[PDB]
Amino acid sequence: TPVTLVNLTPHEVILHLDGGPLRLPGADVVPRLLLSEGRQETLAVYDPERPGEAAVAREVPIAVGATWLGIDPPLPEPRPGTVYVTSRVVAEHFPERTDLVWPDDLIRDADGQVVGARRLGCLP
Amino acid sequence: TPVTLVNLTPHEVILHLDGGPLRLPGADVVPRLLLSEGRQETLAVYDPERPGEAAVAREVPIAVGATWLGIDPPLPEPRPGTVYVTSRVVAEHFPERTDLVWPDDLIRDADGQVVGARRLGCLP
Repeated sequence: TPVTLVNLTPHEVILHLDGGPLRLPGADVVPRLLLSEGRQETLAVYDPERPGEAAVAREVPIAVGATWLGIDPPLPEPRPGTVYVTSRVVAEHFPERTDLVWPDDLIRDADGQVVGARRLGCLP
Repeated sequence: TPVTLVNLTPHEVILHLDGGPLRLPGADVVPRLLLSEGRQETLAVYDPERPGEAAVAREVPIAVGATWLGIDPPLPEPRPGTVYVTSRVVAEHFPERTDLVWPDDLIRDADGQVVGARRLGCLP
């Protein structure tokens, strides 16, 4: 009746729990999110050092509507009694999957590094 | 006809552009996203060091459906000829606002620090 957590992130997940820490090793892969280059446009922007002067304004690339296509190593298929630890953004893109969670309520150290998650998160 | 960019992030934005770099100073504030604690539940999880043994499984807090309420310093009102630089997540939560952009196509240094954005992004 308990589940096996499977870490699909490249980083060790440390869960800070009442019973003491629980470590999920990172996965031996480099996940790539498969984005699509949106419509490439331009935006004229004042130089902050020359706020009034349109003459020296810059033309700034603006990518309208960068879209998601999937993930480069695909998600494993569901397996009874398995829960997959991924990112929130990956979970948000597969709302139909109730077996996806992400680390949440993070603990950072003095150098700003995550050293623990106090809980998991999931969609409604 | 050019726009003033206003940085609503706490960090300097460096735009890496064909005409040379463009720096937007960070804003003098600490933005807080106003989340709501979702429904707090529990999930029994095997100890990875004891994969078969339900006896020593852990009960892991799982927050179901953490929801957005807004932002702690509210967004400025729209102003003709002003474009606001925020995060993608903030932009995604205000789809009706066409004056919100985020830094995109980031350049990292050897220590992994963002040292430039090659473009801006915005919603459809």
